[PDB]
Amino acid sequence: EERILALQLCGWIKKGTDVDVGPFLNSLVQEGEWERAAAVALFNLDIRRAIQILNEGASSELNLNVVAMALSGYTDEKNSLWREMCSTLRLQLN
Amino acid sequence: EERILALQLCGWIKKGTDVDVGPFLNSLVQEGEWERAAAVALFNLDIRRAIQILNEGASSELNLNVVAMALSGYTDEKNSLWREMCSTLRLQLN
Repeated sequence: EERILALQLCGWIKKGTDVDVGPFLNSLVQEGEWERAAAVALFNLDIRRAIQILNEGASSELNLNVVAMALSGYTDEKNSLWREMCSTLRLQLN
Repeated sequence: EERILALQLCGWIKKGTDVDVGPFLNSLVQEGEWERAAAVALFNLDIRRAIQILNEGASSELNLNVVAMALSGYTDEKNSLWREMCSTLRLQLN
């Protein structure tokens, strides 16, 4: 319950017994914060929603498409090539 | 013997029997063709060199960083998440 209250104070979920950040993601999409919406959707364990949001953002305003396509290469292997490369060059993203 | 001659006529390899495309890659990086070098390096079955070329290219003159991250997640699983979206989103690249 304390974590839910903290989330509500952070604004990720509306007050009450909400169990999703769907309204928050929609509000972020409407506002125009594509990257923040994608990050929030990924923090809620949804790669598909993050990719969809990034594709929608790339439709408006090009790099978001390749960002979402890069995000789709998530692998659980510790020695995976994607893990190493994304860890190394993540700092170069604007 | 015919295939190696054909690559020479395409310029991919230097004059001789040297089974490598490394000298060709260096000229392309010098010539400034950075996206072509990544493709030529990849076609010789070298992701890491393709990532290195894109990373080196993105460092000078920043979308190539993400392309390197996107290329680093090559998964050969038939129903993988990467192949599901990268195949669809590849058509939206400049």
